Amino acid sequence: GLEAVRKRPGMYIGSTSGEGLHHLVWEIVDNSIDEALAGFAKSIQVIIEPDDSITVIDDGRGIPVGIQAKTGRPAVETVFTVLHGVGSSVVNALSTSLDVRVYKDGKVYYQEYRRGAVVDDLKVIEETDRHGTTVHFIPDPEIFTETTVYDFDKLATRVRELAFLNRGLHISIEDRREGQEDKKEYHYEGLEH
Ligand SMILES: CCc1[nH]c2nc(Oc3cncnc3)nc(N3C[C@@H]4[C@@H](N)[C@@H]4C3)c2c1Cl
Repeated sequence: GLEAVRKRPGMYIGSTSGEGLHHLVWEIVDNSIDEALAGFAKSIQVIIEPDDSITVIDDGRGIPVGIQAKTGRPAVETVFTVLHGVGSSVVNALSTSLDVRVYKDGKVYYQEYRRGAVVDDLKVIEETDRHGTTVHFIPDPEIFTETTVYDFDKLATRVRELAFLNRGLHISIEDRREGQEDKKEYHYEGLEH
């Protein structure tokens, strides 16, 4: 299973250098983009947290949380724990920690993983009026031995390209790191222009 990803990350993310570090972001963001393509997500936020961890927030439908017949597990758990827009489990495997919050049907469903391994069963932690998925992950320095430090400009450049290629999408990139806080928001207009 996912243990293979931790032992041979080069086969799954191409490189364990800074390039691989940044690749993790796109492996999550691509799923939010897919949900925008499906017609449900309108806005995506990418956040570099103060500790070089990453948060991706969308306002789509939220990852399905119902038990699947084949696995006996919630769909969202399988997304992050089973090797397969199929890279979520790879990001999980290569992170010290990943937490997912699914905002759906007035409830917040929460699960966390540590180096790919489930901490506890999916749980409702809050009520909510919004919908969407929030994924937060801390890249594992055991994997990313060269660097775990994010390049804001590199991320922003691709975020801008993604906004353009997905005309109509609102997508932002934010840096919350000490002494360099910044935010750039992108939105290319559709027929309303
Ligand atoms: C914040 C990141 C995000 N947003 C996401 N938003 C959705 O939205 C839906 C909701 N309902 C059905 N399909 C996708 N799905 C997701 N997944 C379902 C399955 C894709 N192949 C994996 C990840 C995700 C993911 Cl991962």
